[PDB]
Order: sequence, then C-alpha cells, then structure tokens
Amino acid sequence: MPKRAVSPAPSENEVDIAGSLFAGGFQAMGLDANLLRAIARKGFSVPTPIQRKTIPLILERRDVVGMARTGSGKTAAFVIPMIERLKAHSARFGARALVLSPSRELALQTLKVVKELGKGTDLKTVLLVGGDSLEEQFGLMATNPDIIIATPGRFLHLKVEMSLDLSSIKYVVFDEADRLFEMGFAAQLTEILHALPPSRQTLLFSATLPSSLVEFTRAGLQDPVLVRLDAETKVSPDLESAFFSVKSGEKEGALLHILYDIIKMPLGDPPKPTEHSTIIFTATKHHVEYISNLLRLAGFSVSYVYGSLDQTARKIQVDNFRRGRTNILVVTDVAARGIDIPVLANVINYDFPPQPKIFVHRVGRTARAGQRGWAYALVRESDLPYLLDLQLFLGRRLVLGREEKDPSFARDIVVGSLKRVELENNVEWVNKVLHENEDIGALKRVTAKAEKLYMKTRNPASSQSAKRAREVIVSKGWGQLHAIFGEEAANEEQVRDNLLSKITGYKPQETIFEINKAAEAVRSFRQRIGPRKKAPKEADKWRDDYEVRKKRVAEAKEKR
Amino acid sequence: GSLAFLPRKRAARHRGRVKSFPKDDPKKPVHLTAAMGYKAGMTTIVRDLDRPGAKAHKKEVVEAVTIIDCPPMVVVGLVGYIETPRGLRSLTTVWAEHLSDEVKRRFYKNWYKSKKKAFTKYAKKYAENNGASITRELERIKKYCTVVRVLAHTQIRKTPLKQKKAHLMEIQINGGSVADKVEFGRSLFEKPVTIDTIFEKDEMIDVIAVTKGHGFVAGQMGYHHRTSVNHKIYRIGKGDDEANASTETDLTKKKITPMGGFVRYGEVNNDYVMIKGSVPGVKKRIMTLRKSLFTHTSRKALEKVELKWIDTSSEFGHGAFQTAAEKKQFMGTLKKDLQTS
Amino acid sequence: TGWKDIPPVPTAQEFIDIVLSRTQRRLPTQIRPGFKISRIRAFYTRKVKFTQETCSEKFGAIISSFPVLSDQHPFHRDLMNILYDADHFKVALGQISTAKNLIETISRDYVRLLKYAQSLYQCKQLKRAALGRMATLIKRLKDPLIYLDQVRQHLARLPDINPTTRTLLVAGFPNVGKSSFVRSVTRADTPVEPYAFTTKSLFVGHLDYKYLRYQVIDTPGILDHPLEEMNTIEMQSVTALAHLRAAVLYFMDISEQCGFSLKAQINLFKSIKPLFANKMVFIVLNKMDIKKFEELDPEMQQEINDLTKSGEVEILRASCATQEGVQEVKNHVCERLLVERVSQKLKAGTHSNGNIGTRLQEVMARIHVATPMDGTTRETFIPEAVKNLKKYDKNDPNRRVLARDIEEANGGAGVFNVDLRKDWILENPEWKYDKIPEIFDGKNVYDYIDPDIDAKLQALEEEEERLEKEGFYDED
Amino acid sequence: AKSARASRIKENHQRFKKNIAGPVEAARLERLSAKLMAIAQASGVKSGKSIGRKDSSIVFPM
Amino acid sequence: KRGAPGGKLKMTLGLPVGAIMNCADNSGARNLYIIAVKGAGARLNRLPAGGVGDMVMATVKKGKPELRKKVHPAVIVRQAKPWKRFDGVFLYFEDNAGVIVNPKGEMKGSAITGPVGKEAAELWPRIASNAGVVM
Amino acid sequence: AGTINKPKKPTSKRKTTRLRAKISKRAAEKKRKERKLARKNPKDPGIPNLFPYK
RNA sequence: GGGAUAACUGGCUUGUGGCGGCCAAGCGUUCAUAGCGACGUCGCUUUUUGGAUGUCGGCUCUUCCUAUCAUACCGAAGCAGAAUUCGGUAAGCGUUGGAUUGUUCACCCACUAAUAGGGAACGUGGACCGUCGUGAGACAGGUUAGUCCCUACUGAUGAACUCGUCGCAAUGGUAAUUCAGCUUAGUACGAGAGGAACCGCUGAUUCAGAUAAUUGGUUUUUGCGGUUGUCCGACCGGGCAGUGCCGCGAAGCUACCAUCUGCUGGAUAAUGGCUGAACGCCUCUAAGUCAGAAUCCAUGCCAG
RNA sequence: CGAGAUUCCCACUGUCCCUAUCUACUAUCUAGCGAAACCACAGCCAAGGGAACGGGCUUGGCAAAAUCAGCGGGGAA
Ligand SMILES: Nc1nc2c(ncn2[C@@H]2O[C@H](COP(=O)(O)OP(=O)(O)OP(=O)(O)O)[C@@H](O)[C@H]2O)c(=O)[nH]1
Repeated sequence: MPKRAVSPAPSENEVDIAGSLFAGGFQAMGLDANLLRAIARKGFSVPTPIQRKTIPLILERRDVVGMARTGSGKTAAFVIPMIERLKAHSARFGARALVLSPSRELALQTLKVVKELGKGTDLKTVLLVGGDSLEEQFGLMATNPDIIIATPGRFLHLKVEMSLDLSSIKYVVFDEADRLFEMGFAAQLTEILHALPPSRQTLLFSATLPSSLVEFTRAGLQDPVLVRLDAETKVSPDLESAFFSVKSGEKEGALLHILYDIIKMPLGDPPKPTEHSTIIFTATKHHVEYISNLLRLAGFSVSYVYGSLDQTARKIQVDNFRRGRTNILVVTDVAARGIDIPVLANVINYDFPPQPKIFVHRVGRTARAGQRGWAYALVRESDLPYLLDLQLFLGRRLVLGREEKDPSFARDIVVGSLKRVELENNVEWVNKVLHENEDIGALKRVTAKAEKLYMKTRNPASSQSAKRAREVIVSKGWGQLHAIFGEEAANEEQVRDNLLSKITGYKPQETIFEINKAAEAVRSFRQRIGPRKKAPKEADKWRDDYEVRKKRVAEAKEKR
Repeated sequence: GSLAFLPRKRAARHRGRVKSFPKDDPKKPVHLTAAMGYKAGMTTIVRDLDRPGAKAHKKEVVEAVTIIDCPPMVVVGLVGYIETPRGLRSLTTVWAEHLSDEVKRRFYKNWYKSKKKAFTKYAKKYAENNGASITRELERIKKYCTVVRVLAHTQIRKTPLKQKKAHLMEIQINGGSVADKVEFGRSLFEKPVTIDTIFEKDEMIDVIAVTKGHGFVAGQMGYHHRTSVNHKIYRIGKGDDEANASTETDLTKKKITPMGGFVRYGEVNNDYVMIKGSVPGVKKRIMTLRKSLFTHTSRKALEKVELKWIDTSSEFGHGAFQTAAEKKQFMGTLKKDLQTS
Repeated sequence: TGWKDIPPVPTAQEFIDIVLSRTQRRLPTQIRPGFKISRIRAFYTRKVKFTQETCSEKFGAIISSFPVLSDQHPFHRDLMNILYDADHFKVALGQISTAKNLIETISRDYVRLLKYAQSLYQCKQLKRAALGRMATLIKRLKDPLIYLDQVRQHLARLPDINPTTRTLLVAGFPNVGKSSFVRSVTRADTPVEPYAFTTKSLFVGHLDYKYLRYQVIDTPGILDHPLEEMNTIEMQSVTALAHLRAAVLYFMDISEQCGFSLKAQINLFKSIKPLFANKMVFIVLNKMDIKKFEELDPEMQQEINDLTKSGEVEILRASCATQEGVQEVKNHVCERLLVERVSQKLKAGTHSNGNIGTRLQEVMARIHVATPMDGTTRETFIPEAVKNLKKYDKNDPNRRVLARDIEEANGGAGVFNVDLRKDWILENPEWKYDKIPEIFDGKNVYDYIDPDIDAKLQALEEEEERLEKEGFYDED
Repeated sequence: AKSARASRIKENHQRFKKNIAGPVEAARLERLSAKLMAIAQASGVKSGKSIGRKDSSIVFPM
Repeated sequence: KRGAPGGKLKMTLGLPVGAIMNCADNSGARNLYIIAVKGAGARLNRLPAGGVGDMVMATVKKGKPELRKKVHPAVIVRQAKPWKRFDGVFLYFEDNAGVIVNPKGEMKGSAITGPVGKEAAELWPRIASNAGVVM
Repeated sequence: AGTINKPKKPTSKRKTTRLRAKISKRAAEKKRKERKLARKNPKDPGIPNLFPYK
C-alpha cells in the first residue's frame, strides 16, 4: 500500500536566480560590548561572507533575502543584528522578534544559537513547536517573551487560540523558506504575513529560490536586497569534467566501472573527508536505496541520505560521512541541500539534472578553496538535450568522442563512451545479482516505476536542444570512446570499429517478410518511405506483596 | 435474508412435516424411511480422523454431537395412497386393535374429562369377525395402492418427560412390491421397532425439527419448521448396556448421560442416536430422522467412524469429573459424608 | 528474458471497430431532447472523452511496449536492424505517436466546441465530426499497424540468447556441417537438409560441462563478398560473429563438397580474422572420415599451418556423421573457454590496489577446505546390505512394489488410506490390529505403564497385609 | 469455479453415486431389511377377499 | 502466486488492519504496523483481520534507524487473541508478534525471538527451520 | 439468442391517437412538400417477346 | 413603453466528419446531362526516425435493463506451454480503496476472480410604486407576492362450514458464490527460461438456515467472599450511597469472539456434428436428429 | 530480603467513535370523564383515455367478513 502512497517524497529542487530582479571583523562592525563578548565566547573570530554581507544591511534596517547553503552561518547572520537591535528586555507587553522555521530540530538549533549568542542579556526567548503543551505555551506567552522561534502551523494555532496581537513585532525572520514552501506552509505563512504589521524588517534565509518563493517575497517584502554566497554559480576552474553516454541496461554497470577503474576506489571499510570522497547524486529516493544496496553488495563504504529520511538516521549517516567512516554518499537533491556537505574530491551524477543551474550547484559542491575536483556524468540519449542546455548555460565547447586529441576536461564539455569490455563484465555481474537476490529485483522494479514517473514529471527541454540532440545522435562522436581511455586504445578501436561502423550503418534491401496482404503493405510502405531527393492497584490479600502494595497505595493516597 | 425462507412464518404444527420421502424402486428389499426421537442434548467426543488428504488425518479431533433419546416406536396403522392426476391421495387406512392409551390421548384434546370412547367401535369391528372388512381394506390397499405408509408412535411413558401424549407419524415403506410391503406392515402391526432396526451405524441422514422461537425481545423471529440435511449418525446407544458412553478406548462403564443428568432434560435410559454437529430444535422437542433422498456424493459419508470417549462432565457447570466414582475418589472424604457414615 | 509478452496490435479497421465498440457499449447511450442542455453537452463530451481515452491508452500501450532500439546490446540492436530496417521501423512508430497526439488535440478542440454547444443537433454533428476525425486518422494509419504486427510476431518468435553468458558460436561457409555439429552437441532441432542456405536464422542450443551451462549458437553462413554488399542473412551472421563475446569455431572441410575451394575458405577466414582477433577461434576440419587431414596437398597443409601460426587460433578434427570427435572437441574448446573465464574472474578482484573485493573474499571462503589438525578420520557405519542392494531404476520391469503403485492400485492421493499396522513390528504378530487402552477410571493407562509392576503390586499387597494385621481400618 | 449445477459436476456425481456409494448403501440396506424381517416375524364376499363398497363435483346434477 | 497461504484451517483471527504488534526476528525493527492483510475477502465496512500463519503488510514505526518506516511483507507468528486448535484446545499468546518475510518466504532476519505458533511453522517450513521454540 | 426462454420487453401494437395524429399531419406536410417541389421543377416497353403472335 | 410566444420533448436517442473533384445504376425538361445522384478513391485537417471540470453532495437499501468487469461456454489469432487479445451465447452470481483535489473523471499507484455501465416524475431515508442622479447609479424607502387521509402488503388472530387426527398439493417464492492447496507433475510442451489441463481428494471467502458440547462476554440469581464512609449516646439491626463499590460466578442470552449444514433431472442459446434435398457437385436444415453455457423449467427447500 | 538481573508504556491535535460522571427530559393498565382539525361522495393494480387531464369511462389482471402490530403506494424567464 505505501508505495508512492502520496507522491515521491523528493519532488524536485527548483531554483530561480531571476529573483535577482529584486534590485572585516565584528569590532569593525561595531557591535555592543556584551554581544562582542558573547560572540568571542561562542568562538566566531572571523565572520563568514554571508553574515559579513548581511549584518550591515540588517543594522541599516533593510529587508534581506539571503541565498546561502546550510552551514554557512545563516542563523548567526540573522540573530546577531537582531540581538544588537534589541539590546534589552522591554517592560511593555508584546513580542518584538519572530522567527519561523520548518521543523522542530531546526527550531531547537536556532534556539541554542540564540541562547549562546545572547548569554548575559535579559531577553526572553520562547520556542513554539508541535507536540508541546498548549497550556505551557500559554504560560510562556503570559511570561511575555521578546523573541519567538516557532513553526508556522503551531504559531498560527497559538495565535488563533489566544487572539494574540502581533502589532508589537518589528523583526521577522523566515528560516528555510524554500523548505517551508516544499512542505506546503504557504497558506499560514501568508496569513501570518497579513497579520504582521507593515512596519517590520523582514529577513528570508534560503538555499534555493523557487518561483513561488520569489512571488511571495515580491508580495510581502519592502525593497528586498538579495545577498548571495559569492560565486556560488561560477564553476571553479579547478573542476575536471567527464561525461559518459550510457544505455539504461548497462548504466549500473557503467557506474560500477567508474567506481572501480576511473576512480580506483578501494573496497571495504576505510582504515574530515577522505582522499576519494565519492558522492553520487540521483533523481529519486528509490534510486538512492537501489544504488546504496547495490554498492554495499559490491563492497563500498556507502552512506545514503535521501529526502524523507528519519532525522536521527540522517544525522548518523552525515556524521559517518563527515568523519570518514564511509567514502560514498548517495543523495538526490533535497537531502543534498538539507545536509552539511564538506569538501569533496569526486562527484558523480547518476541521473542527469534537468536544470543546468542544478548541475552548476551540484558541481560547485566540490572543487573549493583552490582544491582540484573531479565530476563524472552519466548521460543517456533522453538526457542529452539537458546536457545541451547545460553546454549553452556554461558556454563551453562540446567535444564528442575523440574529435580533439587533448581536449581540456575543465574548459571543454567532453562526452564519450565507456570501455566495452569492463562495461560488459559489470553488466553481467549486475544481471547476475538481479537474477539471484530477489530484494534487489524488487528494488529494480520499484525504481524503474519511479524513473518512469520522473520521466513524466520532469521539466521538458527546448525544441532546439531536441534538434541538435538529433544531429548529435546522427554524429559519430556519440558512440566513440571517451578521451580518458588512451591513445593506444584509440588506435585499436580505430583499427577495428570502422568495419563495425559499416555493419551498424547497414541499410537492408528488403525485410525478411519480402524474402500476402501484409507483404504488399510492407512493399507499398517501402515505396512511401523512399528517400526524398498513576496510583497502584488495590492490594489483594492473596497477593504475595499484599502489605507492601497496601503501603504503596497508602503512600499514593497521602501524596494525592 | 434469503428469499426462499421469507416471509418469516410460524410452524403450523409443533411436530414437523416430512413432506418428501426418497424415491421408490421395487428392486431394493423392504425398509421404513423415517424414525422419531427427542433432542436430549449434546456432548463432546474426540475422534481418530480417517479422512485421507486432510490436514488433521490420523489425529485427535474434538467435535460436538447431539444426543437424541429414541425409545422404540410402535406400529399402529397402515395407509394406502393412490396416484391421481391431482397428486397422491389417501385411498384407505387400517388401524390396529388394542391402541395405546397415549395414542388415544393424541386422538383426544381434553383427556381428563372425556370418557374413553375413541376407536371402541373399531376394536369391536375387529373383534366381532368383521375380518371380512379387515381383509377387504387390506386387499384394496394391495390392489389399488402404489405407496404405503406405516403409522408409528413414540412413547412418552418411556421418555423422561412430564408429557404424557404420544407422538404419531407416517413412515413410508420402500423397496418392494405393493403386496410385499403391505404384508410387511401387516406383520409390523403391534410390535415395537428399534432405531437399530430403522437406522444404522455411521450414516448420513436428514433431520426435521422446529427451530426455537426467540420471543420477548419485523415480526416472527424464531419457531420455524426446518429440515437440516446431511447430518451423520456416529453412534447408537442401547440404554440397557450401561456401557453406552463407554468406548473401546476407555473401559469406563458409564451411560451417555453426564454427571447430574442432562440440564433441563433429565437422564436417558433408552436407545439413543449420537449425531455430529449442531442440529435444529431444542430440548424435549420431537426430532424427525429420515433417510436422504439421494445417494451420497462424498467420503464424509461411507467414512467409518472410530470413537475415543464422550464428554460426561456435568454440563450444568465447568466440571471435569466424568464419573461419580472418580469424583468421590479424588475429592476424598468430606465432613458431611463422614458424619452421615 | 525475451520479447514475447508484447500485446497484439490490430489493423486499421479492427482498431476502429473495437474502439467504437467500447465507446458504444461501455457508456450510457440514451439522451432526450426534453433533457437539459447542460446534461446533453455533458453526455456528448463524455462520449468524446471516452473515445480519446481508449485511443490514447491503446496507442500508449503499443508504443511503450515495443522495444527501444538504441538501449539494447549491440548484438540486439544490429540484429533487429538487419531483420527490420531501424530507420523505417522508427518512422512508423513515429507516425503512430504523432497520430495519437493529434487525437488528443482534436479531443480538446471538440471539448471546447461541445462546452459551447447550444443544441442537440449541435452536439449530434460535433460528436459525429470528431469521431469521423479519429476514424480517418486510423484509416491513414492502416499500413503502420500491419508492419508493426509483423515485427511483433517475429520479435515474439525470436531466439533469446544471453550475450554475457558462456557462448560458443559455430560459423563458416554453408553446407560445411554446422547444423550437424550443433545437433550432435546439443538438443536443438536445426534443419540438416543439404542445400545451400538451409538455415535462414540463428539457431540456439544449450549444454552442460562439469555442471556448467554453455550456450551454442549456429549461424547460417558467409560467402566471399567483402562485407560491403551482403544478403541480410549473411549480415545477421556477421553481426553475431562480431558482437557476441564468445568462443568462435569456424567449420571448414577438406573436401570441396560444400562447394567452395580450400583457398576460398582461407580467404574468407583471413577476411573475418580481425573480427576474431580479440577472441579465441578454433578451425574445425569436418568430414575427415571422407577426406582426412593427411592426403591433401603439401602446400595446402603449409597454408593451413601458416594460418595456425597465430596465437589465438587452434586446429581440431571432427566427423559429424559418425561423431568421431565431437565430444573431444567440445570438451577441449569449452575447457579453454572456462580457463579464460576463470582468469578474467580472478583479475576482476585482483585489480591493482592491495585490497581484495568482498565477492572474492567470499569465493575464497567457499573454496577453502577444512581439515582437522589431528589428521584423524572417524570410523564409519556402512552396512553390507545397502552395500549390495540393486540400484533403483524406473524402466526396470521386475520392480519393487512401491507405495506409489499401491496407492495407484487402491485409488489416489485422497482415496488410499495408509496403514501403519503393517509396518508395526511386534513379538506376537496378531498383536497388530488391536486397540490399545489409553484412559481407564479417569487415570492414564500409559502414565501407569511400568515393567515389574507385578513385583511392585506384590510389595504393595505385603504392605497392605501388614496394615491389616495392624488393624489399620478399625473403628474405636 | 464451476457451479453446483454444472453438467460436468453432475456427471461426476452420478458416476460416484453408481460406482462408490452404491454397494455400500446396498449392503447397509440389506442388513437393515434383514433386521426388519427379524423383528417382523418376531365365500369370497363373506370372507372379504373380494373388494366391495365401504360401509359429486365431477358430474352435473341430474 | 499471490501471497496467500494455502491449506489453513479456520481460526479466530485477532489482528485487524492497522495494529501495532511487536517484532520477532533480529532484523532490528521494534514493532510492525499491520496495514493490509493478504488474502482477505472483499466485504464493505469489514476490517480485514489476520491470524497466525498469514502474511500481512507491515510498516516499522519504531525500530533501528536503518529499518525505520519501511514497508515489507511479514507473517503473523504470535497472537494474544484466543483461538482453538483441532485437538479442541483453546490457546492464546502473551503478545502479538510477526517476523519480516519476503514474498517468496526468505526471512530478512536470522533468529526468531520467543515462541512460534504451530500454524505458522507448519504453513511456512523455514519458520520452523529458524524458529528455536515452537509450541 | 435466448429469446425463446427469456422474452424481452414487448413492442406495443396499440397505436396512440397522438401518434396517429402526428403521423397524419406530417404525411400531409410531406404531400404538400412533394407538390411544392414538383411545381418548382428546375419510351414504350413494346410487345413482349413471349407473346405467341408477336 | 407597446407588440408576440404562456414553456420543452415525446416511435426522440446510439459507431463510424465536413468541403471539392473523379466514378456512378437509375431517374430526369426530351434522352445519364436542366440536372439529382449512394459505396469507394483522391486533396485539406494529417506526419521521414517513438488536463478539463461549480455548488453540491455522502451513505445505505429495494427493484430492473444489459450496451458483460469476473465466473461458465465455445469461434478466431505464431495461440509451443503459461500468460493473453478479439468475437459472440449469456444478468444466476458478485462488483473494495488511496493520492489528488472547491469537487469529479483522466492519469497514478494497493488489494481483489473482478473492481462494468445505467433507469426507477433524475427511486426510500425576487418586481414594481417610487424618491434622489442621467455621459454613469443609489436608497434601511415602501408595497409586498410566498399549506394528514385512503389503501395495497406482511405477520399474528379470527365468525359459519359437528370436533379432532393423519395427509394431498394448485399456487407463490426459491440459493448458493468464488478462491486456494495435494495428485496429475516439474509431466505434456519447451533451445533455455519456465511450465499446464481432465479424474480424484482436502480446505478457505462471501451468503443462507441453524445450535450452545466446549471458549470469551453480559449479572434484579442481588448467588458467595471482601470492603468504603455516615448516623441512630453504645450493642443491635437498620436507613443509608433513585440496586454503593470490588473479586469469582451458574442458568439464560450470545459472538464473524464459538460449532454444524447447504442437495439433481430434463430442455435449451452461441457453437460442433449425423443423415440428406433445394441445386445430378456441395451443404448442420428444408423433413428427421445428436451433443452442448453458471442459461431456463421443475425436484430437493419454505408457505399452504 | 537481595545496589538483586531482564521486558512493556507515557507526546500533541482547531480530528472521529465508545465507555465513565453531571444537568435536564422521559412510564403502563383498568375504571370514570371526555374534545378538536377535517368531511361533495369513495379509495386494488396494468395499458388506453390528442390537449404531460383521471377517482369517472374502455380492455384486462382479478376480486371473500371482521381485528391488532409492522410496512409502502397514492393524494416561464
Ligand atoms: N559425410 C559427412 N557429411 C556431413 C558431415 N557434416 C555435414 N555433412 C553434410 O552436410 C549436409 C547438411 O548440411 P548441414 O549439416 O546443415 O551443414 P551446414 O554447415 O549447417 O549448412 P546448411 O545445410 O545450409 O545448414 C548433409 O547432407 C551431410 O551430407 C559429416 O561430418 N560427414
């Protein structure tokens, strides 16, 4: 029953940098002495670029939209100026600062950051999350906090129950707004926006900017300034790229070949990332589970983190990866933007991204701080138009097969085919596993259905991309070996495949039926296609511990 | 509910009408088709299953079985029916002399205030050499009739009930020529017929009764004439044996009646029929046993039954003592019994 | 696994007849002028939508069910290309998509027209016109349906090989004896009729070789054409020889009875040599019984040995008529193939690094043989009876009785009742078929079974006699 | 599943009736009739051999 | 073949759809959530109920993070609802327990904790094989 | 077909006066329309061969 | 503001488009050319590479139709087997959900033999009188328009036919459904993979009629045991808590919370035949006739 | 009595149902007394009955006193 009961939990990660149509120390920023001491105790010595760019604007009281990945310090970025503006508890009744976060874990993280950075101040901070006692929340509101950290649904429920007045709120923060919209909090978010007074400073911190989020910001923010994490879209020059044209029936074997030979990954548990750091990005959570199980069967140290995974499980997996207990990390898109990913050395995309900008994000996930990175793509015939959209977006010359003897794998988009021998052996072993163990077969069937649904639900390409995709398929470079396999290989396969190219380029004279009405129809069809030029229970006397249980009952009665 | 059994009607007669008898062919030997008893109650048996292909084959199986107290029935009449373009119709009936007091109570309604005159002139006609008329009636039955039924009555004076009015019923004689079956009935006059005679061991039959009326909390719900088909007699007990409930497996000399007697029925001293499964009707009620109209089509029939024992613990409570002997032995001596002794 | 589970596709008139039959039969059909105009338009638009839905589901099933040419193994893609022109197949399966898409476009068009319809006759003629458009579309689609039905039939009646598994191909000129060899080596029926192109399609059999499956393929044959011009049968032959990663056997005969000169086979084999350079190839001199390897001319011997000179070729003798050496040749070639496969399997996992793969660790764990350090062997209990009884053979007439035969004589599965009493072994035989008392006087006879109970009863009786002397029952 | 009144099931039931239950019920009724018999033996006009009269909506009143 | 046991006698089914039963094998799950009973009939307003020896769709609500919130087939091994046995014996269990099983019959775990019903053991051979206590 | 064992809905031959009147009016209209078309506007077979004295 | 229609359909509805040309038997102004004119074909839609939906509903129940989803039966198909597709005879049988949504279907996925379509009078539970504006409107202004009877049916009784017992059966209703396992059999078949069916046997689902031997549940049996607080100054026994509460509990009633039972002959429809005319061949049909569906009709069953 | 050892549960909800408790509403028979609304005359069904007009009428199905309790059929814009 619960197979795609509602929908694929990771739907898509849509981004719209067209939202850009909106428009060195803490002592140098001149914060209060107590706030500076709290920051020093916390250990923030050099501000990261996100807060270095946002905090002056927030102190200048301008609405802010911040494009920043998780872990860059967004919470600190929007709490430090908030505390600097507050500076004290207000004797007048009414909350002054409000923060809306998707989940209780993120709310708790924000609460801990607020407490640690406001150690010493008399500010009263409250947490309003689902599962807590409504009476306890009423008591906290009676104690009148100055800072509120809450989820939209619980905050709306409390506001409706208590007829709370939000006119005293001057500081509003939307943490993880793209996650809010993906979870569907938009209606009560708009209700809270309507309830809040117009004279407020709005900050919205997000990793992605979907179109719905852009519309919401345009409708609810007063002249928002868009701050972005520096060159998040600029592809690092130290990133090396190789793209492999692979068939669906050989595609898992191709992935195994890349893991075995192209990376030369060791097998088994490894004896702060590692030297290899192999991450794989896929489309669906079913693909994540299938690839993870297949790779653990193959002998890799694989941690898998997918969208709708349990919180504790995802923390354990991310901890294992970041401490180097596992070398491969399998993620689609959602868990990727969710979790903190350290510096990586190898990035492989199993399912090609629909959006070149998603590809840019996935390849900027590696090759950072001047370190060299490697990126391998698995591209199918159906995925080629998206590769062409990507090459238009990146402005890089296309090298098909071996048109150039020494193509620049960093500046030129190089696409080729993988080695036939090892490809076929990995395909054989994959087929053997699929035939042998039934669990993997069931996973194959469910991930195939999920891939079919993803094909229907994927955003389409452009007409011209489809066009020169046809001409690329016609071109010889589609079936030729990749430039990474060696000039001696080029020699042997060039000696051979030319007659094989003639075999593949056979135009049969007549079909075997021509060798009846069906035959006549085939012949006429041929002429037509001719090419165009709780108290304890009462003590029982028979019960062994009769007197003891009577004493317990009497003690409970005295306790009342 | 089922449309074949609605609207819910009361049973016009407390006895229960047989309606249909098995089809007759002359080739079989002569036999009666029906018998009557009284539902005494049910007990529990365990059986060594002899059903090949079954999961519980050759294993102990626990089943619930109805006891029907079946005193010998007395033949008191013959009837001759003739076939007509309007159905069967009673051509003529012959009675027997020395009719019992209880069958006379059946013929009467207020017996206590009526001077016993019924069938007196008929007995006189027998006695005063109107055997001419007797043989005339018998010859008419032999010559013109195709179906003969024996009038037989069951005897409350042996059953352990406060009732005193007998129970009458017509029972067809099949398997033979008309003259043969008329002679057989004429021999049958004034002789008790046992259930060992009518029915036999380990066989499948049909049972007619009136299912209980659930009265006093859209209309009549209960008290319906029902003939439940395909119920298997497993055992026939003898009364006089006193080893009736006794089975070859346990040589425990006891009768079919558990400790304290049957609840709301009493204790049976007669021939009894022990049949598998729940059976329509209640205690003290007349139960009509008859043969199946068709030859059987399952191994459940012609499956031979071997018994182990019969539950004789008191059904008035959750007792576990089969016999008074083992009970008085296990409980030991009590102060009241000691003071009496 | 194959391609037989491909649903049949109908002709144009068929598909029209069934589609219109569904839209006639599966929906309500009666409407009245007195009914509301809204209900009238709803009725007619429901008709149009159902016709759209059935046409779309059928065409979607057809396309998504036919094979996707350029995702299969190169053998499969080129084999289906030579059997069936890939470009033409693709333009067909194209026309059918464009036609379905135009069907949905017409569907929305007439949905808006019916939504803005104003009269019963309006809805009448609108529905008639729409259904006419779909009818005409299928009428033009008449020929692709026939072509796709034919390709479906063959792709169903297509042999299914496994390119990855251990395979042995048999190739050469026609009439050499390839079919005879394959019938000799495996249980596959191949026409052995003696004319030039007897087999027009690839034939497949299977064999076992020390508990291991091998698949043997018989190919039709190749003539002296330089692969630029070919018959389609020779093209599927060469495609198999080129894309099936397998052991290759080239059958040639010293006698020119096949109709080709020894020089002709030599030229053909050197022409196809680069296609076999990577592989292991085995030239088999067939019909040695009629023409042995010695008597042919010395320069013929010299040229065949010069062919032998290369290191990935081998020479074998065989005579398929009398089966002189078929067992030996198959054993030897499959043995070398097995050794090569073992080498490849070892390398996959022995790849340079220093850490062995988990599968390789498991295979060492399996192959490892345990033996006690003490080196002692336990004494065994094998009886002389089972030593000298006879082996169980089903065809043997003077047979044992068998419980199965007893069952079949006395009924069947649900009829025969087994009797354990015959199997009972007892001192006194008539002990069997006797009931065993179990419970007596409410105490368990089995629980109170005990030998020497006579002596124990004597002891109890002595004790009771002592008690009686003591007067242990008197009243005071 | 075939109906209880299917022709094939009826034919199989008739075969079972004639081949299996037949002899068993025959022997049963034989011993039953034997015990029945055990228990049972356990002027023309003036004598009554000639059948005479005892002691109309079919014909119109006359 | 659809996942319905063949050759099972009648019993008092005591596990309805949506039931939190405890886990038996060492797979790591702490409880299984009965959500759909395989082989149940199609009756309106009637909640499908399962007994010992029936494969039932289960979801791990509480368990190890690796196996949490996972749906796989599972067969009932222990039921606390009293049921009778053809020897006329009414019996019931302390808890409600089932072992995770693939649709062919291979159990994901390796050892079965606690006792095992005779019905489950007889209907499924490997449950008898890997069951250490069956009564 | 099983019409022999299970007859269907009968088709009544008892004509209604309303239907009869409608048929009469429409047929009269048909006659008038034929006359209108005729007014709007826009070979002997010979003696039979089988005649004995042709 | 005047005038006009009081209003709609009722042998109406369905599965196969329109425009133009070619062809076209016949008919026609006098003749296939004043011209009308079906089926087909050609050209356009239409081709060289695979979301629409406004108020509604939601549930249950009875009955009926078939334009049949499944069960049964056959005809055809490269239908090896298995799994299927199309066609028709068939209404006895049964015909479940989740997502999504204003809400439905489409599509999507989960069971399941299967989740087929409908009918039942679409079955039962505002507009002027105006006032203030005329390049457009407003009016807390008004006048105001605006529904408990009979009887069929069933059950239980019932007057007279003298009372009672045992019977007959005209008539009316009618009931069984599906799945699974063993054997056949790893057989027939098959290159492999896989993989049947008949006969026989054993279970299970639903429905129907029963029953309390055994197992849970229910305690105005107020049965047995325990126990709370109160007052009558105290014992006493009481009112006491519209039957005080807590344990066990018989009988009875029950339970998809337990057990039992559910049945056979004929005639048919699609179809397959026999004999054999029309028509010197031929033919299942014309005469005669055989087999054949869960179909129909009766027995079995209920009422009388 | 053993620090005795081991196993199960505890959350919230602007969600549904049941059971527990509170308030309020609820009661039958025979005697005696004893109205009112309403009433052109009465109510089986099927088809027909031009004018969506049927209880009259035509053709049929049929049709047996009288009570109590359930039940469903009719009464222009
Ligand atoms: N004497 C002899 N004749 C053989 C032998 N092998 C094949 N043949 C001949 O081959 C003829 C049949 O041809 P195939 O056996 O099918 O040879 P092929 O290479 O498969 O070629 P095709 O006939 O086209 O299939 C037979 O008539 C034999 O005479 C052999 O070993 N000895």
